[PDB]
Amino acid sequence: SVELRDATVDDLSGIMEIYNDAVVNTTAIWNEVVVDLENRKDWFAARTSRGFPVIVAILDGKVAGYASYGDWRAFDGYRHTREHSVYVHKDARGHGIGKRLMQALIDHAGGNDVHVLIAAIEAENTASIRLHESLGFRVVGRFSEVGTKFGRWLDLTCMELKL
Amino acid sequence: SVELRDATVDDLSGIMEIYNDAVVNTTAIWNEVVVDLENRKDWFAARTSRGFPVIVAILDGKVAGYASYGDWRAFDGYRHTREHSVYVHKDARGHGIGKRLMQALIDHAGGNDVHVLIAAIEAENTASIRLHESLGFRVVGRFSEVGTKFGRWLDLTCMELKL
Repeated sequence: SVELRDATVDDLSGIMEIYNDAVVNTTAIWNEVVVDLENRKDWFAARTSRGFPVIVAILDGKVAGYASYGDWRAFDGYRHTREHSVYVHKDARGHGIGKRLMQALIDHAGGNDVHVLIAAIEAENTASIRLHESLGFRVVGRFSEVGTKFGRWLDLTCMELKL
Repeated sequence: SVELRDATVDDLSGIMEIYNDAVVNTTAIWNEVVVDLENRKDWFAARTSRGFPVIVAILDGKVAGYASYGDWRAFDGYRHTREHSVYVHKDARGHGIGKRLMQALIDHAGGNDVHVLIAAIEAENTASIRLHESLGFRVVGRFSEVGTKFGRWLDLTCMELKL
């Protein structure tokens, strides 16, 4: 049984764990520096201030996933465009948590004057691309070797969903 | 004749004028925020610190255009990817200033450990698209209605140049 709800500062340690795991063992985050609670508290506050959602998926009283969206491009002209992110705990995959989280964001976006959702996915992450496509996202394009991690060049596949 | 060189604080008011003009009558900048001298000063100080170039084209003793690049995506993993912008003064068009400014940016980037240059062009700006193509940029994709200005939705065509 999984329940999604708005996150609170109390959920930050569980969100941090998921975040730091992606930083170390995935290409979902293009950064190699783990953050501390204070860093996630600032991140959480920044989202709250802008009215951006932060949703957690609760499994066994623990945070098994989280999702949020925010600026895609920092310009007033993009007011109606937001870039979303969805993360599922390494030990909670295969339960459909990912799709429920993304759907939760789509629903919030649609009611938050959001016209377009943008996804920045590591090009080789087939699971993520298929998840987005299953939700109506369309492939915009693939940027070649724009990122680097694990000592290798990474491509960025962007997708869009008009609301 | 036109000549290109590094911008100094003394070129900031001229740069400001070109920037503000773009904000007022074009889709080159997605917002309606007119900037003052202090803004350009901070902007100029931040780029100088990051080692990002600020090149101006001088014609008839005045700034006939300027160019620069900075972060594309504010993340450590994108350290070798930069987004550039080139602006030609409205009264100095048709002098090949645009191409020369972009070439200068490409040259600087090639010696600044930049692997990819990214162009974010308003979709209908065919002239800009062609200018980038003449310099080797290739289309990645086009985002639909991700921006708004002048009361209408704008599309964003992104292009890339691998160095």
